[PDB]
Amino acid sequence: AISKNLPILKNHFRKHWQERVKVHFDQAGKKVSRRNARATRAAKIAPRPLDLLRPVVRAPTVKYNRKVRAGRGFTLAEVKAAGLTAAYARTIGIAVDHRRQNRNQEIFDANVQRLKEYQSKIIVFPRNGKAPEAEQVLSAAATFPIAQPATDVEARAVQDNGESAFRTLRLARSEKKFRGIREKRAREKAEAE
Amino acid sequence: ALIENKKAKLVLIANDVDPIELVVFLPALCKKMGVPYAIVKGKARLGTLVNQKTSAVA
Amino acid sequence: WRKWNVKVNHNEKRYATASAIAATAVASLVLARGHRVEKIPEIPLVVSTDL
Amino acid sequence: PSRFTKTRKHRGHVSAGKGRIGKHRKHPGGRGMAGGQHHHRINMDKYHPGYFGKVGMRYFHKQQAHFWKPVLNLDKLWTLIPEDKRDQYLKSASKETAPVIDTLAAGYGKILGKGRIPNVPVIVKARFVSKLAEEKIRAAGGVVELIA
Amino acid sequence: TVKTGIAIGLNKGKKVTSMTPAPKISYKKGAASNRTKFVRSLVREIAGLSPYERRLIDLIRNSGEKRARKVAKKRLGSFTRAKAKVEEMNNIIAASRRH
Amino acid sequence: GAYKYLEELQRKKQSDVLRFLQRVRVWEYRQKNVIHRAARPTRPDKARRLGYKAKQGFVIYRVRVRRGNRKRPVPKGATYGKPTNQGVNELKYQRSLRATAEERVGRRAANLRVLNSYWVNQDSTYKYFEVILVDPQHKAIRRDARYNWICDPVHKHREARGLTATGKKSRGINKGHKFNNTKAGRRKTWKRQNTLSLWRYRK
RNA sequence: UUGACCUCAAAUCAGGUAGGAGUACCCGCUGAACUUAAGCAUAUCAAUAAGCGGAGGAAAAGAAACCAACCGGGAUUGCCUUAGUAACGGCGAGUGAAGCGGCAAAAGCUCAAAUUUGAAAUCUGGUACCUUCGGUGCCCGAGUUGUAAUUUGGAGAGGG
RNA sequence: GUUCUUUGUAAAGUGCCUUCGAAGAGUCGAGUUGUUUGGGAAUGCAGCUCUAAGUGGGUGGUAAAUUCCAUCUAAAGCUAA
RNA sequence: UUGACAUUGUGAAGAGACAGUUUC
Ligand SMILES: CN[C@@H]1[C@@H](O)[C@@H](O[C@@H]2[C@@H](O)[C@H](O[C@H]3O[C@H](CN)CC[C@H]3N)[C@@H](N)C[C@H]2N)OC[C@]1(C)O
Ligand SMILES: CN[C@@H]1[C@@H](O)[C@@H](O[C@@H]2[C@@H](O)[C@H](O[C@H]3O[C@H](CN)CC[C@H]3N)[C@@H](N)C[C@H]2N)OC[C@]1(C)O
Ligand SMILES: [Mg+2]
Ligand SMILES: [Mg+2]
Ligand SMILES: [Mg+2]
Ligand SMILES: [Mg+2]
Ligand SMILES: [Mg+2]
Ligand SMILES: [Mg+2]
Ligand SMILES: [Mg+2]
Ligand SMILES: [Mg+2]
Ligand SMILES: [Mg+2]
Ligand SMILES: [Mg+2]
Ligand SMILES: [Mg+2]
Ligand SMILES: [Mg+2]
Ligand SMILES: [Mg+2]
Ligand SMILES: [Mg+2]
Ligand SMILES: [Mg+2]
Ligand SMILES: [Mg+2]
Ligand SMILES: [Mg+2]
Ligand SMILES: [Mg+2]
Ligand SMILES: [Mg+2]
Ligand SMILES: [Mg+2]
Ligand SMILES: [Mg+2]
Ligand SMILES: [Mg+2]
Ligand SMILES: [Mg+2]
Ligand SMILES: [Mg+2]
Ligand SMILES: [Mg+2]
Ligand SMILES: [Mg+2]
Ligand SMILES: [Mg+2]
Ligand SMILES: [Mg+2]
Ligand SMILES: [Mg+2]
Ligand SMILES: [Mg+2]
Ligand SMILES: [Mg+2]
Ligand SMILES: [Mg+2]
Ligand SMILES: [Mg+2]
Ligand SMILES: [Mg+2]
Ligand SMILES: [Mg+2]
Ligand SMILES: [Mg+2]
Ligand SMILES: [Mg+2]
Ligand SMILES: [Mg+2]
Ligand SMILES: [Mg+2]
Ligand SMILES: [Mg+2]
Ligand SMILES: [Mg+2]
Ligand SMILES: [Mg+2]
Ligand SMILES: [Mg+2]
Ligand SMILES: [Mg+2]
Ligand SMILES: [Mg+2]
Ligand SMILES: [Mg+2]
Ligand SMILES: [Mg+2]
Ligand SMILES: [Mg+2]
Ligand SMILES: [Mg+2]
Ligand SMILES: [Mg+2]
Ligand SMILES: [Mg+2]
Ligand SMILES: [Mg+2]
Ligand SMILES: [Mg+2]
Ligand SMILES: [Mg+2]
Ligand SMILES: [Mg+2]
Ligand SMILES: [Mg+2]
Ligand SMILES: [Mg+2]
Ligand SMILES: [Mg+2]
Ligand SMILES: [Mg+2]
Ligand SMILES: [Mg+2]
Repeated sequence: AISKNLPILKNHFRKHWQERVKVHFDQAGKKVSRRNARATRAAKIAPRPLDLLRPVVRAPTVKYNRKVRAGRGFTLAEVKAAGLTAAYARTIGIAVDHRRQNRNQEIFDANVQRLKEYQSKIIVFPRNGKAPEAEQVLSAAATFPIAQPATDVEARAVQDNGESAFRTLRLARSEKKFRGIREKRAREKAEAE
Repeated sequence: ALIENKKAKLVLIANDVDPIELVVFLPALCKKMGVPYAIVKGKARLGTLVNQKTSAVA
Repeated sequence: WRKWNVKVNHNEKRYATASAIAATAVASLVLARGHRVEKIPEIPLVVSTDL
Repeated sequence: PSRFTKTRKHRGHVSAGKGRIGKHRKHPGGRGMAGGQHHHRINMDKYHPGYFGKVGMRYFHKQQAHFWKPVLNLDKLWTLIPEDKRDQYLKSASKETAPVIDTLAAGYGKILGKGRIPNVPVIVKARFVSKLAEEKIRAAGGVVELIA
Repeated sequence: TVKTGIAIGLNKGKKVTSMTPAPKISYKKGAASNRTKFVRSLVREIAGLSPYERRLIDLIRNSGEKRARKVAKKRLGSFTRAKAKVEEMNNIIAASRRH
Repeated sequence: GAYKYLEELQRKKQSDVLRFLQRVRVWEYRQKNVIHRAARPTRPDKARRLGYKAKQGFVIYRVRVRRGNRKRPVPKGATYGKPTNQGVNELKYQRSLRATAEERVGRRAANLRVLNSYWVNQDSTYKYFEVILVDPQHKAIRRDARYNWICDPVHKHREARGLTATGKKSRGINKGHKFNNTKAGRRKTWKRQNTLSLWRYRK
């Protein structure tokens, strides 16, 4: 059961795996079934946009922190800074997430602007009569995209203080390495002179 | 909450109440609040004067 | 769960159609294919947009 | 497709190609990795030497991408600049106007030294660098700025 | 908290202009709240000590806050619960029969 | 409010008093039928915070369960098969003693729905529970907007499916890395990772 | 002498409700051995078959005692990925997830704990009338061992 | 779409100062046993024993003492796709 | 079958240690 020169494979079918096969024959069938059921929301939903307005957000970890994408909802802090109540901003087709927090002015600023730009681009039909027939827009996020803030300019002055950028990386690492031990050498130091 | 605010004056506590815990902290609470309390025989007698079937406090 | 559909490279697909289009000129292939075109004005046949 | 298969050519041939003496039977070896240190040993040593035993530290709940640090050398590094604005900067090597190459924006975690950029000065914004990498940069008049 | 703008090291992180948002009212989920302070201490003088609680105090009174904590650490789950449960007796025993 | 007092008073169980109550009460509970109809909650402080309300159409039932382990009910302890599964006597039973209590009164008043239950008492042989049931067909409930969700058919016998609290515990329904197996539900989460997905154009 | 209260019963009392069927999919319980390891006990088959309880058109799950360690993210479920990876394993045979990311669908919430205390403001039933998925007057009864309003942590309440 | 009635001395949202802010227990947690998990000085579950607190509590995937930080609010509830 | 904890309450006499809360 072991022969020639081949990778070892771990091919995992030792249970009754033929029971748990799932084939998508409905790939096409469900694309249609969900395209109708989208365009049949676009009707039943009236001129409303079909989605909710989403915040700018900095992506987590170290891999994706470089980027930004739409978050869940708008942080009561921003809903108030854009000047409306949360409970109302729900019914304006703004999504408000009460869990998110603002540690970033630059993101908080970005998100309030994005909020006013929406209040300006929308028309709120009044409670009773009128309805100046409005021709629904199919997205919000397409109307109101997200692009990555520019971190720099094109070209700029070479400014060299000769600190090698590497030497910096080493020391910054060492400083963290012997840190608690240099505090132990400021404590074993503290009690005897 | 009337004893805790001392706005109560004469407080009554029945000797029934099979779930005794309901009424037991009262002699303590009243004493702690300097509110005269008394333990009256029957929780139904408390009810008649208060137009209930029972009360256990008046 | 027999493999039914077959994947093709997009560019390979397009290469194929591209070569197939270029043969709608090149009368002999159109003739060799069936298609009684020995009397038609020219290959390719282009027709008024009114059609 | 079955018409090119050799089991078609073996129709009529009695042993199917499997031999009269040796047959074809269920599992002469055992199943899979059976016999790894016993009868199939001569294979697993060579072929896969090292397949057995233990080697190093265990890491509980390791997540990749703590470790995400995609690499780019000075091998390219200019390929980060779009080809059009690139040629403008090659000629006109200068301080005070220097291309700013943000490597983390390009998807790179550390810049290595595979070596030979042009003598153009380049402002390289990076997370980490090789020493030799960043040396070749300054040797041509650029600088490196650390970012996060 | 003043990051350093570099990739590695001690305070490292992206420089950004911080904000420091509102406090949340589920942070304070454990706090004092005068009526609880009252109702709890009101129940203590209704109820008193339970057989493991008295035993604990005769240990501090004899064998000190050490053998106390250890036998408490056995009685409750952890060392930290034993800590402040012993301390709870320190402040019982001081006020009660010592003051 | 007197409720808060009752809450912090029941929290001292080995307090010199509640032991008197626990002792006298446990004698009485053991003197009635294993399943008997509680006239009132003996913890109106706790019951009400589990959703008991004083009104018509809430029932409290008291029910006794034997304590301890689950003996594999094999004749003469005879397992038949490999020695891991040979164990008769150290065997645990994944569902809570309160889970069995809710079920047995749920099987008692079926017309009801089972809201929740709480521990009142135990000794050695028996652990004593009080179950709060909500009558789904009684109009004070049906017309009650907070509690009428119970009258829906998908809430039939929720205690036998582990949808009460003691079920959502033993079923291990909870968020976060400790729950990966039982979170979205165990056999569900299992079947998926053991499903082989095959697309039309094969991935 | 009478009339309550609590507890417990009885009626072919008034009216409701549960059972059984089906069980592809779903929520749980219980639960193997064949088999693989070229023997075999841990292991594997498999948290599978069989047995048992409970549902719906979906079930379940769900508005974090979450994930993270970032410049942070933000209910649940699902697809593509993560990944045959971290890890578990006579570290043998074998096994084996999660976080980020793209995508589908999107949706939020409400109780307990608060004195209405210048007014139990709440509720089932009965009866009569009626504009009958219900409305109204009246009467029994529920209910202060607490039914309304109010508040649910994102808060929120009393004041000015 | 219209149209009738006007529910009101009813209900609701917003700024400021001040005072507060009740938040679930034989539970959480621990020992142990069994079982389960990829979860490894122990992933969940359950059984018996012990059984908390309130500037507390859970988590932070190597047991422990200590000092910090981060993150959420358990032990009650509903909800379409 | 043996032991420990739990079911597990109230006395008395003889001991066990910093007068009596506690243990054989
Ligand atoms: C059971 N869930 C699985 C999930 O585990 C995962 O499965 C991957 C599978 O997609 C990978 O395969 C994929 O990635 C390969 C390159 N890395 C190329 C082929 C591609 N299908 C397998 N190599 C490993 C499985 N664990 O992706 C598919 C899925 C259905 O979501
Ligand atoms: C059997 N011999 C094959 C040889 O025919 C060829 O096989 C590839 C095979 O690897 C691919 O297989 C795989 O390709 C993707 C890999 N991530 C998706 C998953 C799977 N379909 C086939 N789709 C096409 C064959 N020509 O290349 C690999 C090989 C082993 O040499
Ligand atoms: Mg292997
Ligand atoms: Mg089947
Ligand atoms: Mg959508
Ligand atoms: Mg430098
Ligand atoms: Mg280190
Ligand atoms: Mg060191
Ligand atoms: Mg083939
Ligand atoms: Mg042929
Ligand atoms: Mg041949
Ligand atoms: Mg031949
Ligand atoms: Mg022949
Ligand atoms: Mg051959
Ligand atoms: Mg032959
Ligand atoms: Mg031979
Ligand atoms: Mg052979
Ligand atoms: Mg050998
Ligand atoms: Mg590594
Ligand atoms: Mg490396
Ligand atoms: Mg950048
Ligand atoms: Mg990129
Ligand atoms: Mg902050
Ligand atoms: Mg506070
Ligand atoms: Mg009643
Ligand atoms: Mg038993
Ligand atoms: Mg068996
Ligand atoms: Mg076993
Ligand atoms: Mg939960
Ligand atoms: Mg698992
Ligand atoms: Mg599936
Ligand atoms: Mg998956
Ligand atoms: Mg598979
Ligand atoms: Mg009869
Ligand atoms: Mg009848
Ligand atoms: Mg049935
Ligand atoms: Mg088989
Ligand atoms: Mg075998
Ligand atoms: Mg064999
Ligand atoms: Mg054999
Ligand atoms: Mg079955
Ligand atoms: Mg559906
Ligand atoms: Mg549901
Ligand atoms: Mg999430
Ligand atoms: Mg998901
Ligand atoms: Mg899909
Ligand atoms: Mg795979
Ligand atoms: Mg071996
Ligand atoms: Mg497995
Ligand atoms: Mg109320
Ligand atoms: Mg909440
Ligand atoms: Mg209001
Ligand atoms: Mg408000
Ligand atoms: Mg809570
Ligand atoms: Mg130990
Ligand atoms: Mg033990
Ligand atoms: Mg089992
Ligand atoms: Mg804290
Ligand atoms: Mg904390
Ligand atoms: Mg956060
Ligand atoms: Mg919840
Ligand atoms: Mg639910």
